[PDB]
Amino acid sequence: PTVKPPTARKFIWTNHKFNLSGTPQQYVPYSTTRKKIQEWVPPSTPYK
Amino acid sequence: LGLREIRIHLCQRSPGSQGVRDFIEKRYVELKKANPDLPILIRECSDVQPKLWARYAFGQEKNVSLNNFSADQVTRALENVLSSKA
Amino acid sequence: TQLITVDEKLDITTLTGVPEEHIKTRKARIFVPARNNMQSGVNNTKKWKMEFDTRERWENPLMGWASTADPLSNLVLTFSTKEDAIAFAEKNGWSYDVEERKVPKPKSKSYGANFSWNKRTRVSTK
Amino acid sequence: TRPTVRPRNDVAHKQLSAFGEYVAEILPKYVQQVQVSCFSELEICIHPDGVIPVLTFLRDHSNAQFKSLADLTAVDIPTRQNRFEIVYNLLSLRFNSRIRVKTYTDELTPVESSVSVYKAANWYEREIWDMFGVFFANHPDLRRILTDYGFEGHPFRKDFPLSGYVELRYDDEVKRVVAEPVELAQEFRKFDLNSPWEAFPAYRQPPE
Amino acid sequence: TSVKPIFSRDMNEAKRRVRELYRAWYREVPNTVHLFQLDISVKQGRDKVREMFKKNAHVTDPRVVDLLVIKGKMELEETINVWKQRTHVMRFFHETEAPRPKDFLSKFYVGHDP
Amino acid sequence: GVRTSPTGEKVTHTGQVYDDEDYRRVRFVGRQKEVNENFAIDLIAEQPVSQVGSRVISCDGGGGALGHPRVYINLDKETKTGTCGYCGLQFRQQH
Amino acid sequence: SNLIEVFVDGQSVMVEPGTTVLQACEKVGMQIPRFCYHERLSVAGNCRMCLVEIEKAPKVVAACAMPVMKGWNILTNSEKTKKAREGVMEFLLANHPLDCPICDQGGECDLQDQSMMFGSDRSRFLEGKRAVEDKNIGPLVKTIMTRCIQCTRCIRFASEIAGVDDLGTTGRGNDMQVGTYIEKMFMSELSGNIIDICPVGALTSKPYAFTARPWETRKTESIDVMDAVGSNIVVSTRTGEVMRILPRMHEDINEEWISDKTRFAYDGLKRQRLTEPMVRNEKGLLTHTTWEDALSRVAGMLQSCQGNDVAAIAGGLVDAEALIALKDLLNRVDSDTLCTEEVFPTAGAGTDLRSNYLLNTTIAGVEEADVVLLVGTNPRFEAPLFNARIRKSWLHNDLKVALIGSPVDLTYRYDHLGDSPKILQDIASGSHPFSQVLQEAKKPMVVLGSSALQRNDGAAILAAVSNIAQKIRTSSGVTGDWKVMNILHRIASQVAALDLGYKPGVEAIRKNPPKMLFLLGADGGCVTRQDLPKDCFIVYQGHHGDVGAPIADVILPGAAYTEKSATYVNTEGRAQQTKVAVMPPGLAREDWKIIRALSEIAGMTLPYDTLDQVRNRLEEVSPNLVRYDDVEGANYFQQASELSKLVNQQLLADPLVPPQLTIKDFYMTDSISRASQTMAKCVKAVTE
Ligand code: SF4
Ligand code: SF4
Ligand code: FES
Ligand SMILES: [K+]
Ligand SMILES: [Zn+2]
Repeated sequence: PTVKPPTARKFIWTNHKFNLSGTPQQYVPYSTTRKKIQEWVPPSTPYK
Repeated sequence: LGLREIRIHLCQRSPGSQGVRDFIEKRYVELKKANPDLPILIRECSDVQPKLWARYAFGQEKNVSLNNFSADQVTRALENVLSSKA
Repeated sequence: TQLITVDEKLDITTLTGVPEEHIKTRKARIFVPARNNMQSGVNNTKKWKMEFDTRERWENPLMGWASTADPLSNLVLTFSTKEDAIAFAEKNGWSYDVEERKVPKPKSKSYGANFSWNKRTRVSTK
Repeated sequence: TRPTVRPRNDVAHKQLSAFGEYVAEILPKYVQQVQVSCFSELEICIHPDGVIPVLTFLRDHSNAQFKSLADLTAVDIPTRQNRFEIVYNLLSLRFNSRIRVKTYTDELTPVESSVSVYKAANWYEREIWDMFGVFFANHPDLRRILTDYGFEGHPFRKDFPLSGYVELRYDDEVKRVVAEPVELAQEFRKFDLNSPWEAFPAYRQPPE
Repeated sequence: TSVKPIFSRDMNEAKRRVRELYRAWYREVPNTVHLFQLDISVKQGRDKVREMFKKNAHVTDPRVVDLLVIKGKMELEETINVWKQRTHVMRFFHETEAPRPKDFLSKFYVGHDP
Repeated sequence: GVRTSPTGEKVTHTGQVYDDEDYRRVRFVGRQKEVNENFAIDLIAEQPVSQVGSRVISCDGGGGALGHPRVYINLDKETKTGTCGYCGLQFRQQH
Repeated sequence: SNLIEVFVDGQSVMVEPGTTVLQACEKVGMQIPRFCYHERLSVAGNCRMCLVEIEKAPKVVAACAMPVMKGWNILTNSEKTKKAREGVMEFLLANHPLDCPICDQGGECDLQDQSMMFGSDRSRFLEGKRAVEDKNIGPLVKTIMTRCIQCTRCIRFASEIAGVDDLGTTGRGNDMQVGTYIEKMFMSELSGNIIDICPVGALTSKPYAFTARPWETRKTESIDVMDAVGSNIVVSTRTGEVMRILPRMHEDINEEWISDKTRFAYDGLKRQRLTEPMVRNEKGLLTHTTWEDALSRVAGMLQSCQGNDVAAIAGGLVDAEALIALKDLLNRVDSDTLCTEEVFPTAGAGTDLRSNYLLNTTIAGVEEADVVLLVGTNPRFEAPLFNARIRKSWLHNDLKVALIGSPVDLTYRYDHLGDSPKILQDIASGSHPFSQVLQEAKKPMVVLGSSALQRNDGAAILAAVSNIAQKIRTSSGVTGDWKVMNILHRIASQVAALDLGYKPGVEAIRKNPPKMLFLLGADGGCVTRQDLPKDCFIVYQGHHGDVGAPIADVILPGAAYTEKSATYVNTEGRAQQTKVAVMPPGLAREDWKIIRALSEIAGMTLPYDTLDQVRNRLEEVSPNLVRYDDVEGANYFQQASELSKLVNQQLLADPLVPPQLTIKDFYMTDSISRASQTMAKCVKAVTE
């Protein structure tokens, strides 16, 4: 790469990181979708 | 305590319901003129046997087969239901 | 002669190894699949399909995936005629329902009807 | 049709048709159909009761000499009453040829075992049992060969689901590997990939 | 309606074979309990054998009961020789799974399963 | 252009966040929630609209075979720009 | 017979005179490729894909428009037929944009499938493609006119079936574009069906946009409950979530079209749901609880009730199993006060005979009628597929239609007799010309809407219309197998409730108010807490909390129509069953299961535990509810006519006005549509 540098991009990481397994900075999976079924909210006033 | 509804099941094309059919165009209307507050549901189907369901108070139901009955037998059975009130 | 007579109905449910829960509590639907309305092809409506009812699919707590506990969810069987499907359902002891095949009625098409003299079937544009 | 189309072998087609007529003429008691495919493969569909003589003929006739048993297969087609189709593939080294013999059985009819003709079938058809429940009469040692020891049901039947009915996990309370009903974290996504337009006009079936 | 029999021409020979298979399993059960070091008693194993035999006791076709006797014989030979482990013998005793609801109300409470 | 939920959790580009009463947040205790800080919509919003002098324009994303399939965009509407369906680039007719 | 003999690939086949080549090939079993042909539209013959070769004829003919001649040999697999198909595919794909990954028609595109089957495999087009400006026709149909192939199914559908005449081809040559030419939206009650008939991805469903893909969706065949037509639909789901709704082919009801509410109520089906049982706490607010506590509270309240102290109101989206379970539960207490929100006149024959509350002919009988009279209804919005059938018979069979009521737009020309009910009294007396028109009709048809029976003088209207039907039935030229008296319903659960013996209307409850009320999805607001006594124990059981939920004491979350196998009866008496597409969300259960568990808690157990046992009970009450896709004939019109002459009621002076006058009031009718964002967008786009 000193002879042929890579193409510069605005989103390419400027700080490479090694493997983070076993560390607090590891990766935890989760669902990226939102809620599917909306639940009905009962009214806050009594029927009286 | 008393009957609450009457159901008459029959067929439009089967011959065994014919006497039951002979009831409906002959003695039904005056019957409806005798018990105006009694639901008498007439239901037809493609191949059902003739039948008479009688619902009483608190869900008790009795069944009377009307197969190959004449019109006079049909109204005799119907008067038995109307005068039973069991 | 080496042949014996058995007149009882076929019943192989004890040999298939399927648990009884998926034998007596399942409803098998035998049907000709409907044509997809987004296409005009009719090649998918030539054979009878037998399938089962749909049970519960819920969400995985980890990734939100579709988890199930029904093993017969992806089972679809293909039969040439209705009677083969009925015989296969009765042999395996599955309670079944069958719906008749719906074919399109033959229409009457005429290109000249777009240019009628006194009928309402004139086209406003072509 | 030169570069991208597979060339035909007409002489092999003629020879296989002649030999099929020869076999169907020698044994009219058992054979039911003789066909040759477009890529020159000979299939002889016979009655199941002649599964022992016919193979023996193909093992011993001087014009056949099908000494090798290449394969033994069962095919499950639920739309037929005889849902199991049993396929024997034979190879003749003397004449450098291959033949296929097909019989039909259902779940309850037993089959005469072809161990006395070909010894390799002693495992092959046994596997068929372990995958299909097709009983082979007069087999020396018939049992399961691929499934687990407590396995119930025959997996290669088309009414058997992809995942089974049980699955294994280790339980620390009983200190044992135990079986429980299957609960998949991801359901197997079934894909309907069949196009609604007819692809091959030559294989079009007559209507009803 | 004439079919090729497997072993028995009628129901009598099939019932005879069922009797032999039950006799062999009843003789086998104490040896299975002692050899595999199971935590069950001989009474529990014999009651389990009787439970399977009564569970599979509503058939009337000679070929079906013939195949059932054949499969029971295969399981018996898998138990006679040490091919099954402790786990395969204890597959018949479902201890780990929770007992499923039976009445309408509990099945209504737990989910949508009929 | 990331934002921070009042519970202290980062919101992803899909809008996903865990509620305060959700127990699944216990999977992030002692670890970190992995989010991408480069939002594609924000990054494509900064791209200037290219002015061209033709009725239709062709887009392939640049690089030829390294881009998307080539598409043709009509620029007759003077009110709004013509956005590419793949790359999101927009064009405008200068007349 | 007058059949002629033609040949397809050397195989002989008899056809009727006037049959096209395409229809003969379909008869022998061969599907000729097509783009512009549609069996429910007029023949255009412009796509030129159906070009086939007749033997000993040196010119290919368009099979979609060419009538067969005697002795013609059709060669569907010949060399020049395949050459013509390849050339037409090349011309069609010359200007098509490379949009398949970003197009919703991918995986179910007709153009893709016929390009794979009958087309070539490479392109010779080295020039530049055209680009078409996109159009806007409303928030229902997403429009990408660059993908259009100018097949002109748009204009044919909008002119022959929808009856709108707002689409057209503007321009000439390669610049010809399909559109409205102005900033106009295509808002009809059957607009979304164009998304079904576009063979390319030019017109797509805007709510469905970029959500799923056809190969990964599971199809469940179910029945629509948005109206009383009973349209057969396919629910396409994906991983336990409903994605879209498509029509099903059924030649007797909804041939291949559905209304827009049916196609776009699913997004409201997945909103504002009831998931857990709720009870009133010490503060008077509805808080979540278990099934045991709520069912114990309801059973403890019901056990103290007897006689007429407990009643029930059935909603519009209730299955027959729930209705019979609630009827048996209330009859175990000896309560006959089971009511429905929709009002039907019970005077005279009542719900005894099935002839006087059914569409007695068929849906398809409009194709056989010659004079149709519509009384006090707007069939365009109350039952849009019935209006489509009437329009089809008007276009093809030269039907004559007259209407009594408000002069609504019905997408065909009719004879507006007036809006007063008194003109009906003129029809039976013969003082009107339309009395002579009905007398001279061979197959007359009188349709009375169920919305006209909601008035206080509904019994008098029904008596007058039945008098007209019996006057023009026995005296005029009616064969006897033809049924004249027809009632069009607008509620999916009304016919099944009337078959089971429910009391129509809520007047029985207003007569003597009960101290405990059951609301089986009663979101119509017919009975409020003002009419009920001071301490009324209202129990609500439904899938959506819209109107009846905030006034209830205990809320029992039920299942929707896509979440259970449920029996519904349409307006012509044909029983049908739905299938389980997805499962109910949260702790929501099936309705009859809820009622059976409630009877189990109270010690009054109903004698059924599984679904088939409830269906056997349904057969016991009325057998025609268990025969599916079968229309049992109704009889004894004369007996109902004789019974209707007993009690004389007078018509009111108010003119007949339907509740749905424009397309604005069509989109929101039930609780599912009122909780829908797509319906809100449609109403906003209409009103602006
Ligand atoms: S309409 Fe068909 S051919 Fe055109 S982009 Fe969509 S999938 Fe491709
Ligand atoms: S938009 Fe679709 S249906 Fe309309 S003319 Fe074009 S290809 Fe045909
Ligand atoms: S289908 Fe005949 S020309 Fe289009
Ligand atoms: K489309
Ligand atoms: Zn681009």
